[PDB]
Order: sequence, then C-alpha cells, then structure tokens
Amino acid sequence: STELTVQSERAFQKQPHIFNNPKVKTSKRTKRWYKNAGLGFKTPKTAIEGSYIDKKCPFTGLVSIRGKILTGTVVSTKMHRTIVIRRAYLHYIPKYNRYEKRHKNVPVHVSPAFRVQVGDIVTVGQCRPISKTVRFNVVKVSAAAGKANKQFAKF
Amino acid sequence: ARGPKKHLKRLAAPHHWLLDKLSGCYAPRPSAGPHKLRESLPLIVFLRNRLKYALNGREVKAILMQRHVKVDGKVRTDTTYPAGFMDVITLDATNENFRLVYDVKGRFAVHRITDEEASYKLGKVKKVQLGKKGVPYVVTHDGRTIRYPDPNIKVNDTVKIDLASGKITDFIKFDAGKLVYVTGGRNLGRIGTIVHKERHDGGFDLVHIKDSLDNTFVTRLNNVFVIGEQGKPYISLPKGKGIKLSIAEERDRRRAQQGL
Amino acid sequence: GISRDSRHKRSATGAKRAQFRKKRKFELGRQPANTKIGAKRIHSVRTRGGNKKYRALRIETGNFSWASEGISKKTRIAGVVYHPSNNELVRTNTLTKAAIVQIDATPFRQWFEAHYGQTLGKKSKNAERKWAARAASAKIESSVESQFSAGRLYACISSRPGQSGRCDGYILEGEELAFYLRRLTAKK
Amino acid sequence: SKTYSTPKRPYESSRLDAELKLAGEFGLKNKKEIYRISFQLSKIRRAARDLLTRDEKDPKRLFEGNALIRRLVRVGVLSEDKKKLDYVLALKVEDFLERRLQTQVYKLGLAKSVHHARV
RNA sequence: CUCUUAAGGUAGCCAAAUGCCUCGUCAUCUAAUUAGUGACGCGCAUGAAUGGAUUAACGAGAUUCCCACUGUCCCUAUCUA
RNA sequence: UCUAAGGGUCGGGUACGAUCAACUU
RNA sequence: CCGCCCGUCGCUAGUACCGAUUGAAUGGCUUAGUGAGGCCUCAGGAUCUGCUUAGAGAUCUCAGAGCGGAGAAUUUGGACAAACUUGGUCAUUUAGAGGAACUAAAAGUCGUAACAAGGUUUCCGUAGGUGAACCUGCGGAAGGAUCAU
RNA sequence: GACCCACUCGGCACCUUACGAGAAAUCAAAGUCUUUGGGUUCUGGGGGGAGUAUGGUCGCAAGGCUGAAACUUAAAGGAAUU
RNA sequence: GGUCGGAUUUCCAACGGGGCCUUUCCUUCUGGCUAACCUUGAGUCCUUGUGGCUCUUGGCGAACCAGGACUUUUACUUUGAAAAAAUUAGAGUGUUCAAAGCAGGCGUAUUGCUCGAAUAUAUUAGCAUGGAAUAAUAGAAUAGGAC
RNA sequence: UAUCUGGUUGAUCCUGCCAGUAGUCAUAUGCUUGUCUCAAAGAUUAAGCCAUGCAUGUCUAAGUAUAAGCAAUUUAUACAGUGAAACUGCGAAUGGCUCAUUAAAUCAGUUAUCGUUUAUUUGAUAGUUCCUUUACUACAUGGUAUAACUGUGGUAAUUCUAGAGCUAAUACAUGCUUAAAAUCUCGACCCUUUGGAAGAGAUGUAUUUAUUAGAUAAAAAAUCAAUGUCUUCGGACUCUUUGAUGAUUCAUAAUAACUUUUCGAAUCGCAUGGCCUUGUGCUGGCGAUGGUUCAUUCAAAUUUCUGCCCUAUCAACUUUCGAUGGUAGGAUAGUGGCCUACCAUGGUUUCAACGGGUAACGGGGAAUAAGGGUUCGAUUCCGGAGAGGGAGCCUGAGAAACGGCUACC
Repeated sequence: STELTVQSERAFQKQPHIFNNPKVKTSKRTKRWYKNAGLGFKTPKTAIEGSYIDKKCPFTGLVSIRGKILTGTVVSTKMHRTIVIRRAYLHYIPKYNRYEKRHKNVPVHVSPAFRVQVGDIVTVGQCRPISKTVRFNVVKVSAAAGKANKQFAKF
Repeated sequence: ARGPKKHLKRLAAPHHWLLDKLSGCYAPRPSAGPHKLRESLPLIVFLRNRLKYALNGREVKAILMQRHVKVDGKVRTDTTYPAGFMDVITLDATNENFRLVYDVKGRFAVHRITDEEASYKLGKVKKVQLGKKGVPYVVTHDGRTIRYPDPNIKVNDTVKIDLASGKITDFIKFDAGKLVYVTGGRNLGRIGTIVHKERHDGGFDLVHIKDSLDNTFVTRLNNVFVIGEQGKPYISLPKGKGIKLSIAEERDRRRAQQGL
Repeated sequence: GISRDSRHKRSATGAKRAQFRKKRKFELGRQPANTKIGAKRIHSVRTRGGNKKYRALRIETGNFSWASEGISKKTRIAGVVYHPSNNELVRTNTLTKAAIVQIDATPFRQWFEAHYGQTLGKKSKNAERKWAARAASAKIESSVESQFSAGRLYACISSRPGQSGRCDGYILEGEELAFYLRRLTAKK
Repeated sequence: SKTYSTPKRPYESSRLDAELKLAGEFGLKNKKEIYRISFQLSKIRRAARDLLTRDEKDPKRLFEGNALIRRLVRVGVLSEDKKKLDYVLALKVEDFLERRLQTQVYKLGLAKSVHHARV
C-alpha cells in the first residue's frame, strides 16, 4: 500500500546512516534497518520486507515507544500515516453512585506496516511528539471482521 | 521560579526531621550533594536535634569549622551538607563513629559503630557504563564513580567501599535469599531476606520480601538495598532489627517492659 | 521575540487560546542567516547553558566524504538556489542541509590517481605493489566517472551550517544520484 | 488548632432545670461548663459508637477502646468494675463533675461547701 | 339626559400633496430652523376599490440631514482657443 | 528576470517515453 | 346575600417595557493605515593601535606608503512589535416627547361579569363584536344543575 | 345457522369490599412506597407579575414553539365539616 | 488448671484456606535444584493401637529463577504500593488544668540512664496482585477449524 | 448529639410557602469590658495600589592593596599586622507581596525524556600541545591597558562624568616546558617471487560530517581467492573480544578528514623537611582556587492518562495571513506547524464542540452535616502568574528580571 512507489516526495527518502555500497556486489540488494520495539510487540514481515521509510515508525524509524500503552477503535483513516482512535470509558460520579460514558479521541501515527480500517481495534504506544496533536504510534492491530467479505456476497 | 530555590520552609521539609510547623518559619535546605533533598539528613539536624551536642546553628558552625567532624573520611565543614543512608560520620570527641541508618518508623537512627566498621561503607550500584577510552565505571547511590570494577558487578548489586581509597573490596549480588534494607516507601526500615522478584518490563520491577517473623511484604526495587546473606549482615544493625512490632505489641512492651 | 511555543497557536478543536504568559526565553526562537557561498563569515551566538552556536554566513569551503572509498576531503563548493522552506525568517538563495551542490573534484581526482594509479575520463616499486594489490576496485560508476570529466561533483550537504558553521557533506552515489536532478525549483 | 461548641434549643425548661440543679450541686458559674462536659462526652460517645460498629477482636477496636477505657478509669469516671466499652456510652455529666477537683475537695472534706472549695 | 337622521364617519390615519385659525403644541435635528422628522388631535373640510392603512425593489419624481468633494461663496486672480 | 500549474498526436515483448502548440492563472 | 366579588374610566405614587433621535457614555476584540524602540543582518568607518621596507648621530621621531587587529556614530533589509488614527463588532450602563401595561393605595365614577339553576349553567379552544365588565357563533368538557327507562 | 351450559384467550366496562393505599374525595389501581430501588421518557417546586416583555424560529396572516426580570405579596390553593 | 487470677497438649465442634480424585488441563518449550525422591544402605532410648524427636551411593521441570511461545477483550471486587507536610480522627505525655506543644521521665540529682515524636483515613485516574459470581465481548457453518 | 414550633379556617386534615431556631478560623457594626495563654489583621471596594519616607550585598591563612590610613611587626629592605577604596569573583533569577488576567488553561495525582539544558555541590577524569615538533623561545615562568589614586574642570541638579599622569592581577590577551611502546600510512633502498627494508609523518581531548564494529539458540562434510598465526604448510586449528536496556543509529571504540580551533594551571596560603655531585642545587607535604568530559545533586523545560463552576435567549466551530496531517529544511537546549516551501484536506462537536459569563488563580484544605451531601477556599504549605499597562532586550548556569535597561501609552 501507500503507493509512494517508494519515492513520491521531492527529496530522496532513505534510512539515515544505512549505506548500501554499490561497490560490494552483495547478493541481496536489500539493506534495511529494523528493530524490536520491545514489550513483546511483534515486528511485522511487512516492515522487514517492505520498502517504505517512515522515520516515525516504531520498527524501521527513529522513534521509541516508552510510557503508556493504550487501545482503541479507529474512527478515521482519512489522513496520511495517521489515524484517530476512540477511547471510551466510564466516569464515576459519587453523588449518584453511578457512571457516565465518556470518550476521548486520540490521534495516532500508523506505519504502512499496518493495513488499518475503520472499526479495527488497535493498540498504540507513547512516542515522543511527532506532530501538534500526535504522541502515540500504532504497534499492534486486531481486525474485528474475520475477513467477513463473502457474507456480503448473497444470491 | 527563575532559577532554583535556595530556601525551604518548616512545613515543606521531610517529616523525618521532626521540628515544628505553623509559622515556625524556615528549615535547613540541604545543599546539593551525593544524596537527594528528601532522602538525606543535614549535619545541623544530626547535631542540634538528635545528639543535642549543640543548641544553635552558630554552635554547629563553630563545631564544623574546627575539622572535628568528617563524613566518609572527609571533613565537610558545610552546615547543610546532605548526609544520607549508610554514611559514616566520625567525631574525634568521644571517638564516636556514627552510621546514619533507618529505624523502623522511617526516621534516621543514630547508630554508633566501631572504628573497624567505620573503615568501610556500602553502596548500591545504580548504573554500569563504559566511560571514555573504554573504561567501565559503576555509579552508587552516593554519587561515587568507581573505575574498573569486577565485570560481574551488574545493576542493583551492592558494593563494599573502603572509604579512604575509593575502591571495591567485595560485592554482593541481587538474588533470592539475600538480606535487604528497605530505603524509601511505606515499608522503610524493614529487613527481610528477598523471597522473589517480579519483572514487569517497562513497569517498575517489584520485590517480595519476608521478615524474620514471616511477615511477607512487597516493595519497589528502586527502594530495595541489599546488605548481606540470611542472618549475616555486613553492618551493625540498630535496636529493632527492622521488624515493625505493631502498635499493640509496642504498648504491651512499654507497659510490661518497665514501670519507671 | 519569536516564541517557539504552542500556547499561542490554537486548540486542536479550533479553540482560540488566551494570551496566557509573557514570552519566555525558554520558548525562544532566533533569526537565521541565509548561508550563502563565498568569503567565510561566521558569527557566534550564545545559547542556553553558554554553549556557543556558530551561525555561518557565506561559507566557501566544505568537507565532503566519498564513502564507497571511505575518505573525506576539503573542497570548494558551487552554485545553489535554495530554499523550499521560508518566507519570514531566512531570505536569500541560501545553502543548507539536504542541498545538492557542485564541488571541486580535484582532491578526489588526485587521491584516486595516487591511490589506484588510474585516471578518470578520457612507477616506483612500493607504489606499483600497492596499486596492484588494491586494484580490482577502481570501477566506480558511469555517473561519477562522467562527472569527473567536467571536474564538478554532485554532493549533498549533511551539516546544518546555521548551527555548526560547516559545510560537510557526502558525494552522491547510486540510487540517490539516479534520483535527484528532476528537482531544485526554489528560492527563499 | 482550636476547639469548642454549644447546644441547640436555647430554652426548654426541663434542660434549664437540670442544668441549674447541676450548677447548684457542683458550684458552677456558667452553663458553658456543663456544655463543655457534654461536648467531651459526645466526642467519647461517638468514638465508642464507631468502634462498636467495628468488628470484635479488631485491632483498632482493641487498641483505641482499651486506651479510652484506661484514660477514663485512671480519671475515675469509669469504675474499674465496668470496663467493657458500653458504660463509656452510659456515662454522664454527673460522673465527670464528681471527678472535678472542687467536688473532690468538698467530698474529701476540707472545705464544708463546694463554693468555699472553689474559692 | 335630550333633540334628531336613510345612516350619523367604523377599522385605521393625520397640521399629510388634505389644517383656515397656523410659523398649531411637545420632542428631535442647529449656535440659531415659517424648513425636516417623530408624536399629539371634537379633524374649518381625513377615511375605506370616488379604495383605506402599509410596503421590499424600482424612480432624469418632490424633500430634509450627514460624510466626502469642490471658485457656489469669503475674493477674486491667471492662462488657452 | 524567474518559478509553478493548467494540453494535443503517436508508442506500447501479451510503471512511463518521443514529438507538437496555446493562452490563462 | 345588607355576604363575597369583576373590569373600564378618573386622581396619586412607584416598577419595568416600546419609542423618532442614523441618541449618548464606557469598556473589550479587531480590519486597514502610520509606526517608536531594541534584536539579527548588508554596509560604514570618526578614532586607537602592532608590524613592515620608509623620513632620521648608531623598551625613539623627523614627508609618507602597505599587511593588518579592535572599533563608536550612522546606515540597508528582515523578523518581534508597542502605541496612535480611522472604521467595524460585541457587551454593559443611560437620556428621551409620547405610547402601552402592571402593582398598590384611596368609603372616587359606571355598571354587576363569577360564587346559589348567581337569576342566559359554568369553563376550554378559536373567531368576530361591544363603554367596561363582557356578548355572540362553531366545536369540545363537566371542574353540572343529570352516575338513572 | 341461531340459541343454552361449561371452559378459555383478548378487549369496553361494571357491582361488592378494603388485606392495602390515600389529605381526603375516592382507587383492583391512585395497591405491592420511611418493611422507602422492576425498566424508561416528560413536567412542577408559595401566590401574582406572566405565559407577559425581549431575542430567535415556524407561519400569508391570525398566531404557535421557546421564554425572563424588575416589582409586589403571607397567604393563594385542595378535600372534607357544621 | 496438672505452676500459682495466667496456659497447655489428643479432644468431642464451628468458622474460614490449600491440594488431589471423580471423563475435569487447573498454559507450555529449551534447563538446571532435579525436589518435595522407586532414592532403603543393618536401621528405631516409643502405651504392640503411630500423641511421633531419627539417614546410605542412582527417580516426575517451577518449590529456585534464565529466557521463549503463544498468549480473547473489558467492567467489578480483595490485598499492596501509590498516596507531600500542616490540618482531620487518634495513641502516649504535666503546658498549674485546657486550647496547645512534642515534648519529656528516672537515678545514690557526687561529671549519668532512658521511652519517644505512633497509627488510621485520604473518593476518582493510573500500577501490581488473588478471585472469577454478576454484566458485557469474542471463540469451528459458502469450515481458510483443531490438535 | 437522626428533635422542629407559630401563621391561610367559624373549626379539621392537607399541599405549600413565610417566620422562628442552631452554627460559621464569615465579615461588618452597636453596647459593655477585670485577668492569663494563643493570636489573625487594606483580601472583598481601587492589580487605584501604598503614590509620603526609609532598604541586599559580600572576604578568608589562602585573587589584586606604596591609602600620601592606622597602629605598630621590632621575625624581616620587596610585601608579608589590620585595613577604607577600587579591580576581580560570586550573589542580586532566592526571599517577600499580591491575585489582575486565566475555565482542559493553570492545577492535582500519575507518567516520560530512547526528546533536552543544568552554575553549583559530590565523586571520578587530561604524560600525547615546542607547529620547521635540533634554536623557533621565557618556562627559574613572557605582554598591554585600566581602575582605585594624584591633579585640572564642567553643569542648578542625579549613584552624571571629561581631559591629563601612574600602577596590579587565577582582568584581558598570548604562550612552552614530561614518557616509553605499539599500529598505521608514505616510502628511500636493496629486489624478489616467501620479498622484506632504513628514514619521515600521524595517532590526547573537544567540534562537524561520512563509514565501520557494537555478535551470539544448536550439530557433521566438499569446493575455492589467498595457504594465516603454527605446521606432520598433511592442515592439528581449536584458541576465539564483544557491556547494558523491555527496546535504539545506546555507551564505547576504530577509520577518513574537518574547526574561524576549545581544554590540556605563566594562579595562591601554611609547613618547611629528605638526598647528595654544598649548588639559594635536586626532590617533597597539608590545602585553596580554577579547569575538560562523564556521572550525581539542586533544578528547569517540555510531556502521557484521567479530572473543574453557570449558560442552547451560544449548534455548528477551525482553515482569513496554520486550522489537521505528510516530506524536506530553518530555528531551538532539545521534541513538535515552533516557523515557514511544496502537498493533501483534514481536525473538534448533543458523551455539549465553539462562544458567553464568573462578584473564577488552582489545589492541600474550611464551615456545616446521622448517613448521603451543600457551600467556601484572596491566605501561614505546594505551583501558576504578575510588578501601572503593553512590547522588546543585555548580562548570566538560570531572567523576557522590573528594589535591571530600552521605547510607546
């Protein structure tokens, strides 16, 4: 996905200080850097095999996940490499000894190692600030569909 | 704001100095030093308030400006010098070597020790790094850098320091079956022989401890400090041995202990 | 001055925030200088903690790395157009990080000739021993070997001259070099 | 770091009768003194109420109840025959006033009146 | 209460292009206003398809004020054909 | 004095190239 | 029941509303214009000064000339931007001929609408009309004066 | 098919009583509520001013929906009793 | 009450935990200690009914931790840590009582001894932990399902 | 100490308010006032602000003292006692005061910096620098100014100052003196096929860039470019160097160079000793101050999650000349639309957005309550702000400082 083909931008997109010498005829032609983000988050094969760059990625980029780990439902996918998740919770009012539903919306950066869709549940981790509003990054996905595509096929 | 605070008011000072609050005014702010502001004890407090050798700050200064008192083999004529845990204070008057340790209620127990025991102190290694030119160093809880130690000294172990040469004589690892002296927390001043450890990656490693009375409890590993093996401490322990006799036992004692 | 702060912006909801603090030197921003070519002129600015920064104006030389061979050489640098950055703070046809520049190529030519015994474009026992030993490597690339004819090499600046005061960089080689000249349409 | 409080209905002749009887019996100049003893007694009573709501063989109950009982015994309000944390609730202003010194002077002799004792 | 009419001027409107007395009275607009506007109304002689009251838009229609602008004027002088 | 954007006709061994010409912003 | 009670009108006092006056005052925010100051930058170079062959018996000049170094006034451009002016906008107070309500007083005037079948049963909605209460029409209710052939 | 008897589901209601409920009038719900909690929506907080003024909105209009304050007042009101 | 109003063993019972077996996996993979062990080597100063102090070399993985694998998600509740100090409640104590304060008490007071300055609460959010009812959620139906 | 009473009526039961009642570290005021202890106090109205009059600087044995100042050391002819001034260095950014603005913003608790600065403390930590590196030199330690001071003056006046003459420094500016060994390159030379060589230069630390190493769960064999330490040159081949984190492009090290070139004591006080080749010879103690980097400490700046009053007679806001994100750059101590270039069109909202109001600083906490709760919180702790309003900035580790400058009002 992401159809940057790899180099959609006017600058050359590369991993910094990752040098593929044209002299040495290595039989891979594929030098990448990835890391284990940690905390038992699995580094995807899309990240290891892919061609994207995404400096804000927690696997191939320079950010680091540290602090909190949260979960939420994707309620928007209309930006580029970032989403908005809904974080629903119940707030207690003691006067009434009861609860009330509350939500906070939380913008999140998503690598192109993840195919994220509205409705999917997604686990995110605290990163350094990478935009005005974004402080979190997608680190795991759980699609709540089962690939239920043929259920629409009815005849 | 606009730079660091130089003052400290009575009521803001840690509760384990025991002075007085309501417009009693100011308290002694520990100067920057090896120990933290709250987990420390200045000499003015150690001398005016605990030992009663002095009555006033000018008396304490008159003491300190005579090379009488030294912390860790060094004089420290500063009034608000932050002395801390496992620090050795040496007065040639009475030849009294004072170790600062914790009683069970969390105050600073005034432990008197022998000169042979004052020869050394102990230190919990906080980090182990390589310095410049590939020289490994360990940092203790008292801000002491020690170069080229044994390579088996990993983090949270404790170390025996000779206090005249800042060198390492022997180290004790962090493992089960090792004594512990809790520093910091609700359970401050307790001594309880590590049962086991709870990892929690990214999440404040916890430690499960068991007193001699089989009173199990739990603390944070940043607050744990090892001191020896089962029943063989490396320091003279204070009166109480870190047991925390409950209030009921305490009244039973001080009613049946003594009619005075 | 220039507040490098967010309390002035707006809320993410679109809410207009109130002016809440007089500006703070914590939140400080400063004015660039348009690092041009020619006649080295470096002004030092005092920063937080002392910590001199070296604001370069009008550099002429730079230190450029040839990494397939693993060396670095000083050269003089050449034309520029940048940036696609600014309108407010920097002004005029500058030189900056990530900029593509032409450099002298003569120290690299000399080094290559003395290190491989081989020319580009178009003796003693020790030298012959060395050249024969480290031969089978002077085969770089059509593009770089063609640049050496003109005697001007495409390189990228990797240093930030308005922070450090230098024009260090690396010579373009490979997929970068294949990529780059379809771009550089900019002033300011 | 300060304390005291007073009653609710400013009249109610039965209270006035009782209060003035206590004042005449024990040599008092004010209703504030009876109010003070009632205040102390109220603090005691509500403490013991909370402890009795707690479980038996509960450590806070044992500790604070034995302490309160010990204090009242050594003052002599609570007789040493009744030491069970229910006569603490059954106590009364007469039982405190009887342990006041003025009253103790008179009852021990030595003054031939409570007013002479106060003087 | 009384006389009287075919009916006795209704809703509404007004010193209005309709009000004599009249430069009506009160307010506003001005330093000052027979002007203007708003209100008042036993209205010489207002008034309902001889249409009444109102009305956005339109007007080489009549009219008042404000800003800008000016030889209209203070106060005239000069140039060109 | 420059920059950018906005098009036509031909080519696909069953992602893009060659060539041509307007004015508008 | 010689009980209770409605409204108009009129006198008095008070409260708020409408209202010509493109009303007035105050304050906040702001477009546009002008724009101090310092900061960065392009220049500038009074002045001082090291060295050097130079003008001059053997930590020194006597015409002068180059290599420089520090460097004030002044000055270009830029960002930061006070303040002022002009408009606009919002809010809050406030005047105002006259108009229209409310409340309260007061042994006021005209009637007597409701409470008994209140002397036309009352009330609701709507519409019209009348000095005032009110009346009338249409449909509805009984909180009816009928729980009933 | 219509009637009669018995039963049944679902409806409009009715007669009797209070084990209860209620201020009472009365209520098989207005009960199962100080032995206070089956689920859920709407509305009221003394009487007047006032469902007025103002602003919005709907409407051709008539008007509807929404909806104050100042000010005033110790009673207004509900069932029953003689 | 066997010592002189305090305690003890087997006790008739109750209340709460843990483990195992009943079709019941109540997570495993690479390992140590292999341990609580077929390890039994001659075995015992005991009311033979086990109230029970005692050894000779060689078994099953959590009782010790190293890593791993995958590990449905929550809410709820217990425990703990977190919970600034003063204040609040509250223990002790001669401020001459009390409000207060954190002091002070004991000797042969002829050159000293010593108790202390507790403790609790502090809703919500977050952290760890045991439970697993109640209430949601997922878990193999055009089998891409499990071992 | 979980309490109620008077008032609608001819009387009754209700609804329902009014009134009473108690408290208030809640204020004011009135009357009265003998004592002891404890004691708040120009917050409310004018963040008008006190509009008067007074105050934060500082020295030791140990930076610089020819005071034309004192006394006198009587241990001294260079000082060497004390010590005004002034230079230097630290500090004045703390404290104290107030609550104007402020409604996810402060703030509370809870996180994080693998996203940065940090004077001072505390502990560690510079044989590498004579740049023609055999005269080039002072390394028994080199240069210049200037204050205070002397004296001439200006102005009505201010913590105004000019001109002239001296002189100092852990001021300013410069600047050498301490290894040995190894590894690298260059390489005269002699030469080989196995090729080996004498000389020259570089290798501290800091800055900038590029590159590299920074490993790793386990077992037997063929081939080769060169065999490689050593060889039975059959190939025995083992030996092997690699730290930490949950996680890194981490720490660290090594290559190539780069810098207008940082740091690597021209400093100070007491004690005066040890060894001889007895020279004012060589060695040597206890400290002070200063200094690079690392770590620690005091901090600071940003930051995660949740949480705040009243209003719908505020329902649609944001993006205009940044609103949301992306790429790149600039700036910053650092992250980041912080700022802009290009690009895309997003982001918040009936789970109350945005707007308005607050007689709104936030909390810890206070008052009153059976329990639940309502109200208050200008304050004696904590942290945010502000110094008449605005804005800007110097110095410094730290200020957008006001008992510091600049301007406008």
